[PDB]
Amino acid sequence: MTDFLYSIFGLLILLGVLVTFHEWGHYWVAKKLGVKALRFSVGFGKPIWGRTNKHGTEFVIAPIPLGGYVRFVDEREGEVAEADLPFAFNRQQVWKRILIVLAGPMANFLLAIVVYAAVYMMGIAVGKPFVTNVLPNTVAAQANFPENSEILSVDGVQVKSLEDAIFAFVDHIDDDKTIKVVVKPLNQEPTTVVLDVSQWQEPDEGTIFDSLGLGFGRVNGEPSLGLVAKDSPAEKGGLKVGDTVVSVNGESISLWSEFVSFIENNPGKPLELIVARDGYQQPLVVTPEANERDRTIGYLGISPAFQGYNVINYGFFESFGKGAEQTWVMVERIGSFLGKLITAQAGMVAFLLYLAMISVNLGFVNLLPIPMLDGGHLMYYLVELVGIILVLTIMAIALFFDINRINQLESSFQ
Ligand SMILES: CNC(=O)[C@H](Cc1ccccc1)NC(=O)[C@H](CC(C)C)[C@H](CSc1cccs1)C(=O)NO
Ligand SMILES: [Zn+2]
Repeated sequence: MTDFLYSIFGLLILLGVLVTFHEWGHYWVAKKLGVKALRFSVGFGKPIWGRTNKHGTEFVIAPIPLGGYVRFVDEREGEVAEADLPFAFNRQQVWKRILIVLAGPMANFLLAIVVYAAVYMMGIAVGKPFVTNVLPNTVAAQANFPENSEILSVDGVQVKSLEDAIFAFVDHIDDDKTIKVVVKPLNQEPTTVVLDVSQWQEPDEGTIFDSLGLGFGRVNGEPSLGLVAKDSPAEKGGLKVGDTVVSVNGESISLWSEFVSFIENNPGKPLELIVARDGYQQPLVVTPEANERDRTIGYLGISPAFQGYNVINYGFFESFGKGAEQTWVMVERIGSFLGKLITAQAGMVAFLLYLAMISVNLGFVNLLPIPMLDGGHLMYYLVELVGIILVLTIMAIALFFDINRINQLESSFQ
């Protein structure tokens, strides 16, 4: 029953964070400009939390966080004496109101940045760039590319995912004559393969990998077990962690794929195998079980030894830049979605990605010209109507980059 409890708790956390940070961007742009706010309400329904600070702002929280507001001072909405008169929203300049109404929608964006900057720093799980099929009679076939191996790097440029591999390939195809690929076969030390890409020009229609002959797929390896679950057919059959299956039903195997082939295709029927346990060839008998999602598939309850995924660690400002990139990508995605009108992760990381995506979506939808919205006001001021610093900032950051590389050459031989 924790399903509903947990999903509702997560949804409330997400909505509360988003609305609170939108209204907090509003209130912060108000406070850092002299425009004193009046009320800071978050959510819909019956207020439960109401606090007044030093000035007089009334922070109010509500249980239904489908939208909030920050009310300021208007001569039609209220009236304050000369004590706080030049701090009213309508009395202020029309120039400050542009930054005031833009505080919220940008804030969401900023939030996404941070959130993305938080997930690229810690790490993220991606699929290994694993070649499983070498096409006959292609460029990778002339080089005798190792069928079944994990791509480590292309032209020295290290790759830790599939998109990295395709980018490193596309970038260096028509830039020089050949391409060196560092790749690791199974049970072997890493080795380099040279691809002659001089004669081949471009294929107007076709996968850029099939043009070279690189078929990708699942990661493979030895039939060694890394995990065995409790109350699993493997545990009852005597399979242990560290066992290497040598043969199944007389037929010797050499890959995890053959073992899963024997497992999935024979549910409920016992398989007599021989495994290499601690340098000892030992016979076992295990009976696969009918899978829960598909009784056609046989289920044994084992996980392979070899590592399947990769984790990408990023620094500080590199992660900030990647987060800005992903936020802009989300912006373009929701833009195309609106134009239509007219990946296994590791825990809460997926929830943070969903939070950032929904933040981008909210900052985009509330920045459109609609009746009562921030974008409505930004359009209201748009169709109603410095550089020294602009150059000095780029000058300063260029000097910083140069000095940082100077220190990098020394403080940071064959
Ligand atoms: C999910 N709710 C929304 O997206 C609505 C507008 C809307 C409703 C339905 C469908 C599409 C859009 N936006 C807001 O609530 C803004 C705050 C959000 C960004 C946290 C809010 C708009 S003002 C008011 C809305 C309701 C009473 S007062 C704002 O800008 N405060 O500074
Ligand atoms: Zn707003």
